[PDB]
Amino acid sequence: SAKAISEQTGKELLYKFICTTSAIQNRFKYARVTPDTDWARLLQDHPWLLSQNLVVKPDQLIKRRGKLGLVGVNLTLDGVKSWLKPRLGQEATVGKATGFLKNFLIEPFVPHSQAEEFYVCIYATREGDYVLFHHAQKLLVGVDEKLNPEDIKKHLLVHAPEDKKEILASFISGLFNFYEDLYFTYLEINPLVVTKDGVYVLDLAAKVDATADYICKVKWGDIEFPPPFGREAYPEEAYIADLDAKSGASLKLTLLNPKGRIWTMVAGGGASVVYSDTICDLGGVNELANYGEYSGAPSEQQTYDYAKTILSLMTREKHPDGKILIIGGSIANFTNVAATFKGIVRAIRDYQGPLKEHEVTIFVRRGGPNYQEGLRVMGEVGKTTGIPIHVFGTETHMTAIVGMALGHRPIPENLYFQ
Amino acid sequence: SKSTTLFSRHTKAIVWGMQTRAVQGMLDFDYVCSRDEPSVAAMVYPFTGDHKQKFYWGHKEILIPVFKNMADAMRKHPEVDVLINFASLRSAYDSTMETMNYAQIRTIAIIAEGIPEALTRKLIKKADQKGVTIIGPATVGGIKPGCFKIGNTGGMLDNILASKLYRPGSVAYVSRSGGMSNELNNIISRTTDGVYEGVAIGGDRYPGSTFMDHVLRYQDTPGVKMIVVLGEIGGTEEYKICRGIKEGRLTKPIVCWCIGTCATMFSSEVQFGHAGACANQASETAVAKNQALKEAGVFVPRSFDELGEIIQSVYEDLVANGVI
Ligand SMILES: O=C(O)C[C@@](O)(C(=O)O)[C@H](O)C(=O)O
Repeated sequence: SAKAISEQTGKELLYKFICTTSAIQNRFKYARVTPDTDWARLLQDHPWLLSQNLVVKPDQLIKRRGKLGLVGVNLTLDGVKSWLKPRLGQEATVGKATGFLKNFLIEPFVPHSQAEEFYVCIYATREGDYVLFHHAQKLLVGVDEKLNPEDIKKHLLVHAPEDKKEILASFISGLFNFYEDLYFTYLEINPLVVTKDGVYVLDLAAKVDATADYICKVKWGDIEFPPPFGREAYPEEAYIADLDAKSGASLKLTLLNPKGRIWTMVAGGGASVVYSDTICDLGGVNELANYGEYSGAPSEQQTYDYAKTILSLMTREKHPDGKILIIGGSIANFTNVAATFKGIVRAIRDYQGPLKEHEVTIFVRRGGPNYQEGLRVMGEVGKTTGIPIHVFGTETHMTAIVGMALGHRPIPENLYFQ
Repeated sequence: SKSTTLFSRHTKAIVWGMQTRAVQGMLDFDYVCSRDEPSVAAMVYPFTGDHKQKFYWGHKEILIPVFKNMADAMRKHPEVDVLINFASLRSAYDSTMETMNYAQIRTIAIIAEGIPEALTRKLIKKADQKGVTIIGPATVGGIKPGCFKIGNTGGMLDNILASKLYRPGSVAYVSRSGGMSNELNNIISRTTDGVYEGVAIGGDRYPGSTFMDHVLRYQDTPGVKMIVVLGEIGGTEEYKICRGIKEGRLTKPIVCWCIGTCATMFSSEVQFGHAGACANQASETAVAKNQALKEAGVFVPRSFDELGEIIQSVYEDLVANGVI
């Protein structure tokens, strides 16, 4: 899927790889600030921080930073430090997401008039890439079309100041070629500045198609895909992501609330979402700990490694009301339910101690190849460990176990194993 | 849209990849469907030399040829008009583009997950030029009872039999999820006279064929009397159903549910398992699509839990009026 990158990552790639007749100014003149920043060492690396006034802003996948008052403009370095003191490390809510402001970017202030400010955006659709320009003009570039400077002048630069058409057209042509060569799906510059001295990229947001790593890794290098603002990145998520990378099968894990008492381990991209929907319809959104799925016939070892991650994560801190695990799915097409449930069952064995300390109750519903044996080993692991496990098959509606696990409906023992 | 009919009980396919379990599963289906012949004419696998692979047609051992080069398989099996592509994500683009140099191929299934969206757009552009229907990428495929099943879709014989997938009923469906397509096989078999045809379009941002591509095929297929759609958060494709109904193009009853209602309740953005399952605007949420479809005349259940109930009610109403 498409994943946003930081402004800093995008600018590094842009400054390294863009080919334009234009003279782009302030190349690589940015500095990253975190709560761990050593300011003397920062200044040693970036002496230009003293050479003119500055702009400071977060670089954390926050959009509309200007309209949020999150851009400090035309500040001395002392001004930036003062601007950062009540912001660096603070909670911030943006829209409805809440996270900590922890990563900031400092860049030179470029004095310019409003008539030297331009807007450029490229974004992918089914029918090709739309290029937007504003000083609004928009052009669909079809899948096999080039975007030459003369096409830009013709279709987009009708209203641009005459003395800036050549440099704008050259920049936007190079920008579009960079967009394609590095597998971007979204690239916005708000604003692009053009003064007598050349072109300045004051702002950038972008997404790249992360599935193109095997094509682009040489150019992308060790590219970072931060979590969206409002979530943290966890190492368990990166472990599963690395497993996912190693196989045709799909393994996905996203932590929503690590202290939540409702955990899922559901097969299928579709079913995982339906189970998650049902949990939230029944009032459990604040206790849902995770979204994820496995699918595409993973091996027993893959499922074990996935499962042991989950089981580790739900036995970190106790919760007064105990915890529930929802092991669900559709009637699978070809995922081997016995091989995969054996992997889960082996993880449950290794964690039976913690799982009993944390008062875990497990609900199972699954059909598919060899599902009857998968359901049996689940039943057997419950009896042999003491862990309550309620096991259902094809004759139970897929999501009924959610209502059971949250107390909205009684457990129908007359349906076990069917 | 393109061809109304993709498969029949005479469909012959080439399978790209060494997928003996999926092929044998197709043959088991073909057998209980009372097809004259296996649906797989040949396989293509460049990591091996030309050879022949043993399969079973009922209890009888048969041989299906495996070709190192696509050109040999195409030349030797001109009856083939379907290719099912199990190539890894790394080479699915090149093998699919190559398939589309062969005019005999009218339908391609692309199985692999993880194909870059820009490569899929170019596959879509070539398929649209040539009139080739692409199912996928990132899909188990689909199933047309009595006729043909794509790869692993529908699983083994016990499930083909339990879900009545060996003869068509009157209900067609299209889903973004393969696993859920098999759950729909089950639900529909229990509530109606069964599936007439089902397609899983895959979870990528740009499916080779969309909901509306297949919904239109279903509108135009006499044996189809009602249509079920399992949508999902992300993109705007389901609004084309609303439009089709408003225009009077879609007249058969349509039952639809979009999954991903939970995302409206999360404080932060969540990418779900399908590459396309992420809303970039308010209109792309499942809550918004579900409300729009309901207002447009689509039969929309209160939640997934009530999908079976509304399917059966629509089905029973159609029986009552003599349509089924
Ligand atoms: O295991 C599941 O529930 C999903 C799936 O792997 C299956 O076997 O049905 C599905 O075909 C897919 O390929 O994602």
